[PDB]
Amino acid sequence: SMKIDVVTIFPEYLQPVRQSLPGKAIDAGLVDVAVHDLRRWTHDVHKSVDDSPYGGGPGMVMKPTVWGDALDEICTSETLLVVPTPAGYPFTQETAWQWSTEDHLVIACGRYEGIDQRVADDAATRMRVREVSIGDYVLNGGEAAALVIIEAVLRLVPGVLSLLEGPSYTRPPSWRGMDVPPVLLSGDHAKIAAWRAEQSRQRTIERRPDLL
Amino acid sequence: SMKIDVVTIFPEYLQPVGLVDVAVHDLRRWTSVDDSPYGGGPGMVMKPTVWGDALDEICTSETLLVVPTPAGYPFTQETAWQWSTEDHLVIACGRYEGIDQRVADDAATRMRVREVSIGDYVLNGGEAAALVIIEAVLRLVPGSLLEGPSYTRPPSWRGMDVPPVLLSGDHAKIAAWRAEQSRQRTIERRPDLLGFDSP
Ligand SMILES: Nc1cc(-c2ccc3ccn(Cc4ccccc4)c3c2)n[nH]1
Ligand SMILES: Nc1cc(-c2ccc3ccn(Cc4ccccc4)c3c2)n[nH]1
Repeated sequence: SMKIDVVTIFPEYLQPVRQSLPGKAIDAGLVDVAVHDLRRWTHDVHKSVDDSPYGGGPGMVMKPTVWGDALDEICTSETLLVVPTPAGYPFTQETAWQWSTEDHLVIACGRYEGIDQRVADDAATRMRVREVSIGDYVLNGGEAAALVIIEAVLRLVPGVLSLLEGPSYTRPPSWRGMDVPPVLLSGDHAKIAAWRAEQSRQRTIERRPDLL
Repeated sequence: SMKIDVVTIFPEYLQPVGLVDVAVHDLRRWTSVDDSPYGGGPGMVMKPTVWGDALDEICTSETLLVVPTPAGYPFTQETAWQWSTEDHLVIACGRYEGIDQRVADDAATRMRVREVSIGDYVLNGGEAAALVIIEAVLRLVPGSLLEGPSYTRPPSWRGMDVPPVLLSGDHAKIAAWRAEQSRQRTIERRPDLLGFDSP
């Protein structure tokens, strides 16, 4: 049973998430994903969510007063507050496993140059906060990261949704001049397992030497 | 100018997307897309036949074929820069337990192919990875260390003050403080970026 609240100035970005959820899991109360427009918590007629960076520099910074009100409303002391950021700790499968048993995730999606640091710092005085990066590339905001996190976590929640894996094959046995490796059709399952293990080792050496 | 084609059995997932055109194609237009794995194992594999026909129609020899997969080479910022000057990206999104390896092998006889991972976690398919790749690449289209903390008004909030140096207007002191913050953050969160052991 997990509640996920996502806060964003682009609520439509998260439409695929609510789409990918099977009715049975929602009906069984296993998962609830809610998306909130950050501008609900703006103070002014111009619905401002950003402002110039102290110390100067390019880009804009999201306002702490707006974010503070939104998180005040949405979070509780039991919330795990997830803040995507290119400067975050790495989000890995181990993280996804850990978060998969949480009762309440709140994902705060930044835009522009990010969120005033006091927002996370204030939140961390009364709840668990996790600033996380999903990889070593730069996005325009947290929304695509939220999609990735939500998918990786929820597929580990029952019934809701190391070396590298080697190549996989299915029918037909021959296609465009390329045969499925004969060992796979051999019925020697010890040999198949060893062949797969060796494929995995080779692929890891070639693609991800860092894992070795 | 860049053209991106995305191929998927879930075209609706790609909807979160003049110098660039992006098109989404339903793989099923070229047909059941999956079958049991040769050699055994859980799950299903996407059949090469349907993929071959789709890519035949969509790709040229100039195409960079991008295939998200947990077993891929890492997609990094360097990759994003490299791909930002390409004329034509085609992103083949798999589902189930992935795509028959022969699809990428066949394609590689005609075009450049890149199997890539966007990070060390497992998705249910290639669609979310396509969204990530598209965003990271397109923000670089013509037309290190971790980022430190940023602040904006008010200078005091809930009794939390903006670091006084940022209000001082001294560029050199500000540049120095931000460098220190970034180095401190990199050591703590990403020690690997500075050549140290991971936690
Ligand atoms: N792994 C990962 C995470 C992000 C991410 C997350 C949230 C935000 C909010 C704004 N931006 C844009 C930005 C560009 C440069 C410097 C700071 C912020 C974000 C990027 N990118 N890559
Ligand atoms: N970095 C990254 C990439 C992917 C990814 C990409 C395409 C597919 C197609 C099916 N799956 C699910 C799958 C689970 C296990 C083994 C193989 C495939 C995919 C995952 N996840 N994480």
